[PDB]
Amino acid sequence: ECSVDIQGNDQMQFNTNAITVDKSCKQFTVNLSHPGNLPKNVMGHNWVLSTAADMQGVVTDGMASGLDKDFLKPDDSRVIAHTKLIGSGEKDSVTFDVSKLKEGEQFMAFCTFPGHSALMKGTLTLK
Ligand SMILES: [Cu+2]
Repeated sequence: ECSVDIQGNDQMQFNTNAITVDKSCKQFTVNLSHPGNLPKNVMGHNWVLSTAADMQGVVTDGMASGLDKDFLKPDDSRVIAHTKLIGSGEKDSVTFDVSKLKEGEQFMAFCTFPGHSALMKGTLTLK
């Protein structure tokens, strides 16, 4: 129980707004998929993890980075883990070390495609 399957869809939502990572896990894996019909340049989604304090800067700088950079500032030290940006019918996975998390803190998981984090934002918590 050290992975989660996340979908981002044409309605600009992930399937979850709260991810729990079992603290017995040494690594955690997010398997993102896009069950919609819309292409990456219209309704692209990524899955990006940061602290709550860093989310807004990652989102804003991501928009400024452009589609060709997956709407994610390259080499952003604030990004704990992230997938690539995907469109309809694609999938992407990322694994990260659970040592990057700590109990008692709600981390933020979000998409940086412009506008999406109005809905595509939620918490991740080690329990
Ligand atoms: Cu998105």
